[PDB]
Amino acid sequence: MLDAFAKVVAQADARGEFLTNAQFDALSNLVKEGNKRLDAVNRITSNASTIVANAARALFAEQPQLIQPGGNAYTNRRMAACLRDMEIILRYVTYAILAGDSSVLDDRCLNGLRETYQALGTPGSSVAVAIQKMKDAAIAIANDPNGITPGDCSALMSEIAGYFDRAAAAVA
Amino acid sequence: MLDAFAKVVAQADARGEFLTNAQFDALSNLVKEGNKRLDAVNRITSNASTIVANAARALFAEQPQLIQPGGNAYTNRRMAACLRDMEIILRYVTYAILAGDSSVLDDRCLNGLRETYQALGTPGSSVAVAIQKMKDAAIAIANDPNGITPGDCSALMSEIAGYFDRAAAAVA
Amino acid sequence: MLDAFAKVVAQADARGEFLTNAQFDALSNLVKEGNKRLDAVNRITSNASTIVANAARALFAEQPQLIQPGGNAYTNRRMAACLRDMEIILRYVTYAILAGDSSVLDDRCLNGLRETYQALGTPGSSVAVAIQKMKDAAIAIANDPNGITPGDCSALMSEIAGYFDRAAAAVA
Amino acid sequence: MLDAFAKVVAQADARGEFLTNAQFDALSNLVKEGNKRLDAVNRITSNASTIVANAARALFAEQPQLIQPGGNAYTNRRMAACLRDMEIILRYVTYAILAGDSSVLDDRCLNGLRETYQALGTPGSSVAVAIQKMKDAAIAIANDPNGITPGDCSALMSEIAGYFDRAAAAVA
Amino acid sequence: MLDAFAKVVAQADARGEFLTNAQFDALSNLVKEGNKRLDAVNRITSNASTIVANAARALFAEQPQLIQPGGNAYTNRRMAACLRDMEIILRYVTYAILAGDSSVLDDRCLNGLRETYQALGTPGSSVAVAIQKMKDAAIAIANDPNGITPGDCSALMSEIAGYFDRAAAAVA
Amino acid sequence: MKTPITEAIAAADTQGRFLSNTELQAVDGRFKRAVASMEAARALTNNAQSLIDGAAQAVYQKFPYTTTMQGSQYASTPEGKAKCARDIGYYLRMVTYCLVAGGTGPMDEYLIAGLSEINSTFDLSPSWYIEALKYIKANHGLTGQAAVEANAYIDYAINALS
Amino acid sequence: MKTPITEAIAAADTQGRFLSNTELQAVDGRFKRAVASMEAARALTNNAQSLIDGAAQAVYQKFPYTTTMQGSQYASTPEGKAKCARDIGYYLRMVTYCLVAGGTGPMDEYLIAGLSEINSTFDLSPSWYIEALKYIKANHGLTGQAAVEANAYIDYAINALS
Amino acid sequence: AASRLGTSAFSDAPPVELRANWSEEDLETVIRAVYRQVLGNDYVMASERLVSAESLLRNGKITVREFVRAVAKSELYKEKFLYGNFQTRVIELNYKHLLGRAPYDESEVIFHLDLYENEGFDADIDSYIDSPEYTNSFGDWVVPYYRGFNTQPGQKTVGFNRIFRLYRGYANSDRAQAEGSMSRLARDLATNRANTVVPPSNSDTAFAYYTPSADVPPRACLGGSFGESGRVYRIEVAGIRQPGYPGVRRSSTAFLVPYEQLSAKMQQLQRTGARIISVNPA
Ligand SMILES: CCC1=C(C)/C(=C/C2=NC(=C\c3[nH]c(/C=C4\NC(=O)[C@H](C)[C@H]4CC)c(C)c3CCC(=O)O)/C(CCC(=O)O)=C2C)NC1=O
Ligand SMILES: CCC1=C(C)/C(=C/C2=NC(=C\c3[nH]c(/C=C4\NC(=O)[C@H](C)[C@H]4CC)c(C)c3CCC(=O)O)/C(CCC(=O)O)=C2C)NC1=O
Ligand SMILES: CCC1=C(C)/C(=C/C2=NC(=C\c3[nH]c(/C=C4\NC(=O)[C@H](C)[C@H]4CC)c(C)c3CCC(=O)O)/C(CCC(=O)O)=C2C)NC1=O
Ligand SMILES: CCC1=C(C)/C(=C/C2=NC(=C\c3[nH]c(/C=C4\NC(=O)[C@H](C)[C@H]4CC)c(C)c3CCC(=O)O)/C(CCC(=O)O)=C2C)NC1=O
Ligand SMILES: CCC1=C(C)/C(=C/C2=NC(=C\c3[nH]c(/C=C4\NC(=O)[C@H](C)[C@H]4CC)c(C)c3CCC(=O)O)/C(CCC(=O)O)=C2C)NC1=O
Ligand SMILES: CCC1=C(C)/C(=C/C2=NC(=C\c3[nH]c(/C=C4\NC(=O)[C@H](C)[C@H]4CC)c(C)c3CCC(=O)O)/C(CCC(=O)O)=C2C)NC1=O
Ligand SMILES: CCC1=C(C)/C(=C/C2=NC(=C\c3[nH]c(/C=C4\NC(=O)[C@H](C)[C@H]4CC)c(C)c3CCC(=O)O)/C(CCC(=O)O)=C2C)NC1=O
Ligand SMILES: CCC1=C(C)/C(=C/C2=NC(=C\c3[nH]c(/C=C4\NC(=O)[C@H](C)[C@H]4CC)c(C)c3CCC(=O)O)/C(CCC(=O)O)=C2C)NC1=O
Ligand SMILES: CCC1=C(C)/C(=C/C2=NC(=C\c3[nH]c(/C=C4\NC(=O)[C@H](C)[C@H]4CC)c(C)c3CCC(=O)O)/C(CCC(=O)O)=C2C)NC1=O
Ligand SMILES: CCC1=C(C)/C(=C/C2=NC(=C\c3[nH]c(/C=C4\NC(=O)[C@H](C)[C@H]4CC)c(C)c3CCC(=O)O)/C(CCC(=O)O)=C2C)NC1=O
Ligand SMILES: CCC1=C(C)/C(=C/C2=NC(=C\c3[nH]c(/C=C4\NC(=O)[C@H](C)[C@H]4CC)c(C)c3CCC(=O)O)/C(CCC(=O)O)=C2C)NC1=O
Ligand SMILES: CCC1=C(C)/C(=C/C2=NC(=C\c3[nH]c(/C=C4\NC(=O)[C@H](C)[C@H]4CC)c(C)c3CCC(=O)O)/C(CCC(=O)O)=C2C)NC1=O
Repeated sequence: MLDAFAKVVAQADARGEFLTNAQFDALSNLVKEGNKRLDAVNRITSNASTIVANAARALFAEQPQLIQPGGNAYTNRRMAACLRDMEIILRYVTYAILAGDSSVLDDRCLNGLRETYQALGTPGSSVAVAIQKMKDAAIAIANDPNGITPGDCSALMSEIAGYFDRAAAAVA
Repeated sequence: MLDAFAKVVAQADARGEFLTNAQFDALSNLVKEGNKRLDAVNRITSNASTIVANAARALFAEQPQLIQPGGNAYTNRRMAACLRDMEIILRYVTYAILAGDSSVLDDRCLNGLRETYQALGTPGSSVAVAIQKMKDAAIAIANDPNGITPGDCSALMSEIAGYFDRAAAAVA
Repeated sequence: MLDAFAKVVAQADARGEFLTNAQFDALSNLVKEGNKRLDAVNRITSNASTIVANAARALFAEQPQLIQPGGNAYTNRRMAACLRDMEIILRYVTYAILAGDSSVLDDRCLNGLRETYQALGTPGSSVAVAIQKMKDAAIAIANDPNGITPGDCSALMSEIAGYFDRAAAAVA
Repeated sequence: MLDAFAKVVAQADARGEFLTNAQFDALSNLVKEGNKRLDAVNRITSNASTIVANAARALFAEQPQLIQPGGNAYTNRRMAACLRDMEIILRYVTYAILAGDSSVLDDRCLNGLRETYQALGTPGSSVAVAIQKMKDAAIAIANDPNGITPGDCSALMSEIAGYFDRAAAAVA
Repeated sequence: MLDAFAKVVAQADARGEFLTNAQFDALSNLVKEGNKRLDAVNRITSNASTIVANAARALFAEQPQLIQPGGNAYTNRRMAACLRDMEIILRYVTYAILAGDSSVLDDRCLNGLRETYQALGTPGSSVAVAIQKMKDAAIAIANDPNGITPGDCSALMSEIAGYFDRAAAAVA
Repeated sequence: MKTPITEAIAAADTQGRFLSNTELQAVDGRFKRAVASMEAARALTNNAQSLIDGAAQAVYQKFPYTTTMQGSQYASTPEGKAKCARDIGYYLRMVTYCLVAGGTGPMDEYLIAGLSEINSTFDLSPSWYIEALKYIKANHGLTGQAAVEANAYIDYAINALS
Repeated sequence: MKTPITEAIAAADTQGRFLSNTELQAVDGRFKRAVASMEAARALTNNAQSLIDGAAQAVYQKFPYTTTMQGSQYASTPEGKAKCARDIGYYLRMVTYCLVAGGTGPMDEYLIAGLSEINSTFDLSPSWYIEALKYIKANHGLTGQAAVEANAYIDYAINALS
Repeated sequence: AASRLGTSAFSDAPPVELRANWSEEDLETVIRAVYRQVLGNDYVMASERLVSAESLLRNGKITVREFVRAVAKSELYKEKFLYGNFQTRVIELNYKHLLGRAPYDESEVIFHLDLYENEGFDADIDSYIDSPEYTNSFGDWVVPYYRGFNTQPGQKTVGFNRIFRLYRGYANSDRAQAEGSMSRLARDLATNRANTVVPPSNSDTAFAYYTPSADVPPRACLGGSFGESGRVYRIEVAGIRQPGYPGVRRSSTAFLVPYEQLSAKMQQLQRTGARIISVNPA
């Protein structure tokens, strides 16, 4: 498990040299915009249930073959599994947002996902559509300018979008 | 595992249509001859020990390499193991006969059995020959026309032979 | 590839004893009904194309999910493959009928077909249903009581049905 | 294929450095006893056919079940193959003797032989017995004190035994 | 795993003949040379710590890249593991020396080791060099004539070198 | 094997075509002649022991040196006489197998293949077996088309030894 | 050509072995059937003129448009109907050839192999040659085994055209 | 790394083209090498050799390409492989014997199988023989050799893996192999699944590791596994025999083990006697 700070330390340890002034400056920038990071994590986790539920309804409205008999999200057991996996991806993305890097996301929920879904028969393209639906919803709720102090958050928004996209690209 | 009833129900659920009249008639035919299935399983299971013993003596007489020193069925420990596995195959086949479907046989006994023997170094061809010896012995004992109410049980006997053949082809 | 006569000879060679009178009588019985076997294969081969075509249209009428988009027998290339794999089975079953032994059918067609199909993901149960459709078609065509000297051929018809059933059970 | 000189060179190449005085002395010992090596290989090659033939007669006298009907040295085709394999083992051992290293013996001949015999069903232990018969015959032929300038040769004879032993143990 | 006596017994049991007089005299030679074997193993085990420590110092002096930052012995955890593995090799080799056979050395050591270092990333070639350093140390400590009843021990020393070499080459 | 039925099946299989009328006609001929073929096989096996013993004596008379000259290939020892009887028995058993199979398949699979190799290594001159097969051909006492089929297979073996 | 005799010869040639009893049995069967086949062929060729003309009229009646539609492929002009008759005659000549050859060889070499391509390029609708061959199948005038074997060849041609 | 992998020495190419195309001795060598490669190192008896082809071969009327085709279509080849195996397995064997490689993707089976289904087997062999690959790597005067080991031509990486499934040793013949009589590279070919390299036996214990993914852990860990520091190493084993309670079950199998426990697990596995096939990070 490597967060941003751990990543910098690990690279510096590979070289065997003390952190350069540039690396120090980068991590100082990270901490000076830390409140934004934790605020985004808080907003995503506060609406997690609604995010996953709305995105699921949208996915099954866009691709009815999934919920038709025979489709891979049918018989109510596989439906539960599908909702579970959507929320699992959301949970690991939230971890990644707090950490600041995608290491956790790529290690613990993206590493073998493609092969497992391929073997299961789960359509990976559909899963990518679902995670992009979640991406838009979470981005909007975190970026809502009403309800909190104004400021700039665009870099963090781009980062969260990047992590959702990483998941979508790996599963499909 | 799926027995015959469960298999038809599972296929109907996968397609998503109430069981049709044709399927109902098929299942009624199966239950109409159910007593025959039960009698066959009873007759084979009560002679299990003799079936395996006679087949084993025949196998070692026809392929002496197994009981020669340095062969696979030697040292009296591997002989015990060989008899144990022959009766294991017989047991899972009897389960299959009672069920009416090969799902149990294909999920526990012959499931990944080829790999097992290939790694152990046993000749799989010889295992198939042993299963065939058991097939003829068991089908003779089960189809014995003396001792019970007369009738034509040939269809069920062919099904029993089919199970034995499936195992023999999956091990070699 | 061994026919019935060759099968008996090979088994006798394994024992190493001249063919006994009983074995001679058995082979003579096989030759005595050989004309019937020849007529059966002739009739089935003459209608092979119609047999597979009618059985295919029936299969896709009873299981529409195959030809619905996203199913296994869709895109017109896989449809061609499906027809090809039905006619292949019919051809090797005809070979088995002429031989009088199922060795060819079990060695060059049924030996590993199940594994290939499940790796492909194509439903093996549906393949078995198709085999049964071809079974009824061919058994009706061959036993048609018109055009040739009448007789009792029920035994040969049962044997033909046995070959078809063996294929259907081995694939699913 | 590595010979003795090549073996020393390859180890020295793995470690870099430069050929040590000890290694030089070892190779000098090899060359000062080279005439012995060449004489031994010449004697074994000159009597190859009779060595194989005599050992074969002994093997089939000691283990008659091999040539009895249904055994693996039956039917005159497998007998030809068995004679071939005995001669091939002798040939690659002769190669090894001339080389001075057993790399050739394990790189081509023994490379895969074990699984080949395991799949064929041929009893490996019996093959080992046959190799040992050849071992005694060939070592006696080479160690015959009459016919050549006398001198110490026991080390080379033990080396020949070592090669035969390696083959016999790897087959069994 | 086996020992020397057990190895001879097992091979002769596989072939199915009472132990021959040749085998008897070989084993008697082994036991007449037994006290030497026990002395050697006692001396190597008593100096195990010094052997591994000196060999480690030499290895890191000859291959400085190992202990430099970013190398496979760096970080003080991998260094501990490396010393542990060198001692492990020594331990299994001492087992082998007492046994008189390399059966234990191949059954509970070296089997999988080769691939273990390739997976971890640890260079296996360096491991081989380290095993050779340990070989020199242990051979010298065992062959020291001072402090023990004088006699011939060259054969035993060559056997110990053979074990060490087997491990060092097959791990790389 | 190279059995008429099997050969027809293989001919159709290599071309991936359903069994054509030509092959069916061939197999029909096989069935029509099978009655005589099986009669001949029965006749040979009913007199098998007498044939084997007679052939053994025949080769002993044609090649007297084989009963006197010392060597493993010769039958001077009683063990060698047993071996000679066993091998002539092999040949007769194979001829009966070929008679019932209606083709040369059994002969080629359990004999002929590598016959030269074995006869060279163990120093077993083919002439011995050739004379024995001649005796079998003359004493089997068959008549008609059964006789012609049996003689054909025996001569196949004779020419293969040569 | 794919004569049974020739096919057996080729099968033995590819293996390089002398003709065994299997091939001899096959050719004997062909000789035994040849009597009926040759009588049928003689009958069909002695009565050829009637059949060819009748088939021409049959297709002119079943497809009237073909003798009243302008185009080179059509027989409205006298030259066109002459060519139609000539082609029907070719089919009848081929059926006699395949009757005497004891197989479908002649038909496959001088027809069948190529009929699809030519029927597409020269606008020769297969239906024409289906109906004509059916007329020949009905008016052949044979009886017994001759009738069945000749009709077998004619239906081979029908099933190849379509 | 040569001996363990099995490629003892496959390090040259035997042509026959010469002014002395017979070369009085070299032609004997070329004929032997063709028999070894085309018939899969089968022990051909002297009587059943294809004498007719060799006649034209020395005469110069036929080239090495024609000789290879003659053997490939002769019934000598058909009895060993073509008639007796699943058709897809036959396609694999053709690729091994004629083009010296293994199927790189499923499309290969599609094409060759369709040829067999319509045109016949003779046409299938024809396609292998005159494919651009055979025309280039070999040259109508060069005996086919296993070029799959070398990567120069341009091929999917999986090819290397797959060829080691077909070649199970210098001694081995495809008529006689551990997994013979059934498809060796069929289930994998449809899924484009890689295969762990099974080294052929060499003067040590052998345990052919079948790898049906029907019941094995996935190649990746697909989770955090135990969660201990470090990634998850997948350890395979084949010969588990000592602890047979119902009979051990699934004697050949793999276990995904977290890094810290590897050592312990290793010794356990060694105790049963199975020789670890591979230890791959997941
Ligand atoms: C319970 C744990 C905990 C939380 C949640 C927390 C929040 C927190 N966020 C802050 C700042 C802030 N939060 C934002 C956030 C945003 N700007 C935007 O444009 C977006 C719409 C949004 C991203 C979601 C900004 C710009 C600041 C001020 C600058 C900064 O310190 O990062 C501040 C300092 C100024 C203030 O009082 O607002 C606090 C205390 N502190 C805590 O100890
Ligand atoms: C504990 C569970 C249970 C068993 C075992 C059982 C046996 C049982 N089998 C029966 C019939 C029968 N048993 C057979 C059996 C055979 N016919 C043959 O030719 C074969 C040799 C053989 C089958 C392989 C037949 C044909 C009938 C009559 C029809 C039927 O009920 O299936 C009957 C009814 C007639 C009678 O015997 O009174 C009973 C009660 N009933 C049970 O409740
Ligand atoms: C080239 C291969 C070949 C063919 C085509 C052939 C035809 C053929 N079919 C025959 C009869 C027959 N066909 C049958 C067959 C049947 N009985 C039934 O109830 C069913 C409806 C049907 C099963 C298909 C029977 C029983 C005979 C008469 C007895 C016999 O010869 O088998 C006969 C003998 C009597 C006769 O001349 O009519 C011949 C020659 N013979 C051949 O050698
Ligand atoms: C074609 C290439 C070639 C070969 C093969 C060759 C062999 C060769 N080895 C020799 C030596 C030898 N030959 C032996 C032979 C033996 N003494 C014994 O007591 C044993 C029974 C036996 C071991 C098999 C020994 C010990 C030597 C070494 C002494 C010397 O070099 O003269 C000699 C000289 C004396 C002799 O003939 O023995 C020759 C010519 N020289 C060559 O140029
Ligand atoms: C009883 C038989 C047995 C052996 C042989 C064995 C070896 C072994 N050594 C290991 C680790 C290791 N082994 C080394 C060894 C070395 N580093 C170097 O620089 C040198 C070149 C080399 C020593 C000569 C290192 C550095 C690790 C740690 C690797 C890591 O944590 O990533 C591991 C990985 C799991 C672990 O940390 O234990 C194994 C399995 N384990 C066993 O159970
Ligand atoms: C409790 C277990 C146990 C041990 C350890 C033991 C040692 C032991 N070592 C002995 C001899 C010996 N020890 C050595 C040892 C060596 N010679 C060398 O040149 C080398 C440097 C070194 C071996 C590598 C030799 C050569 C002998 C005499 C010959 C022999 O052992 O057979 C002897 C016989 C004479 C004597 O007392 O020295 C004993 C009893 N006895 C025991 O009961
Ligand atoms: C079923 C096919 C088959 C055949 C044909 C066959 C032949 C065969 N005959 C053999 C030997 C033999 N064959 C003979 C035969 C004869 N000795 C004489 O004096 C006579 C002139 C002659 C009778 C014609 C003898 C004596 C042996 C023993 C070889 C020996 O002791 O060296 C051997 C050598 C190994 C052995 O003893 O089995 C073979 C392989 N093996 C087979 O599996
Ligand atoms: C021996 C095998 C064989 C066949 C089958 C064959 C077919 C054949 N038919 C042709 C033409 C023709 N075929 C017809 C036939 C017909 N007109 C009609 O109205 C009918 C419906 C129909 C007869 C059923 C006509 C009119 C032509 C001439 C078309 C042209 O010259 O363009 C031609 C072009 C050369 C020509 O003008 O004759 C060929 C090659 N040739 C052969 O050598
Ligand atoms: C279509 C079947 C076929 C034929 C006919 C054929 C002929 C043929 N015979 C040859 C050799 C030969 N043929 C003979 C034949 C004879 N020597 C004499 O003294 C006699 C007068 C005569 C026999 C009656 C000789 C001596 C050679 C060897 C030429 C040589 O290598 O120097 C060669 C040379 C290459 C080789 O031996 O493979 C060919 C091509 N090859 C074939 O595949
Ligand atoms: C022993 C001779 C032999 C057999 C039997 C065989 C089976 C076989 N069938 C295939 C395809 C196929 N087979 C089917 C079969 C069916 N789909 C359905 O919906 C039905 C239930 C069923 C027919 C009734 C389908 C759909 C495919 C295409 C699969 C795909 O492209 O993904 C493939 C895939 C490769 C290709 O399409 O070329 C193989 C290997 N291969 C062989 O060499
Ligand atoms: C150059 C290195 C090399 C070796 C060693 C090798 C072995 C080898 N031996 C074989 C056969 C065989 N090996 C034997 C061996 C024996 N049977 C017995 O009873 C004896 C105990 C034993 C002889 C001592 C037999 C009988 C066969 C033939 C099996 C068959 O083809 O059916 C086969 C395959 C089947 C065939 O012959 O086509 C191979 C590949 N291949 C090689 O490339
Ligand atoms: C419930 C399903 C199930 C099956 C199928 C099964 C098979 C199975 N049989 C085994 C052993 C064995 N199985 C055999 C079987 C044979 N030996 C021969 O000589 C013959 C050729 C053949 C019987 C005809 C032998 C010899 C062993 C012992 C192998 C050894 O110790 O090396 C083993 C090895 C571990 C052990 O002995 O426990 C397994 C896993 N185990 C199972 O739990």
